[PDB]
Amino acid sequence: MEQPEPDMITIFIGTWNMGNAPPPKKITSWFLSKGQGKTRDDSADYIPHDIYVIGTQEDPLSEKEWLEILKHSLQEITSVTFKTVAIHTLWNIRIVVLAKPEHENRISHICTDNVKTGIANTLGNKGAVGVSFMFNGTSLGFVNSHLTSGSEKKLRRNQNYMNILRFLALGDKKLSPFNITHRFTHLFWFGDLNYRVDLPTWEAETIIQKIKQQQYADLLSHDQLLTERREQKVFLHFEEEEITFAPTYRFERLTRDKYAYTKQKATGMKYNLPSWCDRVLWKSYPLVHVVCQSYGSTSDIMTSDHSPVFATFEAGVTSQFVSKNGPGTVDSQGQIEFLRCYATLKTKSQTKFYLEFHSSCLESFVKSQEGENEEGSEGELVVKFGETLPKLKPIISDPEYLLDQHILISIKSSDSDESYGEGCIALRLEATETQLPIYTPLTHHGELTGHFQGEIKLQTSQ
Ligand SMILES: *Sc1ccc(N)c(F)c1
Repeated sequence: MEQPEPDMITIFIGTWNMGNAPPPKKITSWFLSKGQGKTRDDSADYIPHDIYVIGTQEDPLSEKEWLEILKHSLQEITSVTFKTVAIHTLWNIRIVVLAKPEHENRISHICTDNVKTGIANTLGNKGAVGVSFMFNGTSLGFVNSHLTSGSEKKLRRNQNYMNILRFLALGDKKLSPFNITHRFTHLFWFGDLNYRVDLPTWEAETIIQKIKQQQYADLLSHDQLLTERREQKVFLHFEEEEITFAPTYRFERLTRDKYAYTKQKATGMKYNLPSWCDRVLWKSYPLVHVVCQSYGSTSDIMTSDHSPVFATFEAGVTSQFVSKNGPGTVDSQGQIEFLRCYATLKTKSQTKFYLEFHSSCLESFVKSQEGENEEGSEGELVVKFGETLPKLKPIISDPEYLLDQHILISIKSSDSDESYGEGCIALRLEATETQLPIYTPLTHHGELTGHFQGEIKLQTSQ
């Protein structure tokens, strides 16, 4: 009488800077996506999410104490006893992943890690924790980061982002060229990112007036995370739902009636103008279903100087496919061919380059021959592969499997075997046995380094 495997799940993401205070008795509004912003319909209140991922910062509780509160809250909402998938804490930065008990045998390859940011006097409270796992055929990654504070420190925050994405060790270690921004079908990155509304401090009361009027446009046009993303300084290739809730920081505790912005000894004589510190972003592989269903803040949880933030997603997932052939052999019907491909790179290097193709649909990664370097009119390096690239032999040829897969590409120096660029191509093509255009930007350490384009031709068993 077996349950069919799901094609979609829903995922709850929560981020809350607890302000080193215990929570109040009831926090159910957080997990129900109730309060301000894009909120969840009351008719869904009893419907559990498949996975709940809870990020806290300045968390004063033990793991045991917080788990008890989280599992009690979900049991009260859903009448389901959730299973702990993972919990990881760095200082007062914590991530908890809970899942429905029906998913226990669908979840495997659980990994946890942390990154400590800063050096000397800036090393010791900021950084990130993360969790990854497989859910049937789908890889999922989660990062909770507490970045550097202070309106004046946006460039430090961006540097913290770069260190966390470089050094966090999650997902499949065989993906050696790839950082966390390429290792997962779906990556969620959330936390107290600490980006501020960059307006003069003498405009504090004007900001507060705008918030009372629910007029956020002239505030969001100064939000440092939106502006730094627009200028491609941080979070390149990530998505964020539109913000329609009031700034989540800095509140007087025990009410939400008051923003506490003025400089005090306790703030290091810094102003804390109302800001959207607390954020949820995501990055999914191309042409994978991911829809944000809610993004908002609670109104009734007042123990911290921050309000909790919620986001929920519908995320596509795939099954653990088994054929008569693969896993454990190739499906000789299937092939992936690349035509007229070239990489464009921002490097001043003149080493030869080769490609690596990595995918779960291959027995192991495939190394190309070196490309042919030409110079581009506007200075650039163009690496031509023509029709020279290997024919890739997937383990399964069934189009129901193969059109859902993705090929990661790294372009590496022949001289150093270091990756100069990483990207991803979807096999969710408009046609099979047809030459079709393909494209990915290339990044290294999460920054743009070039592009890969050409044509693909996919053979399936149909
Ligand atoms: S689970 C896991 C273990 C080790 C590394 N490097 C990972 F990325 C993940």
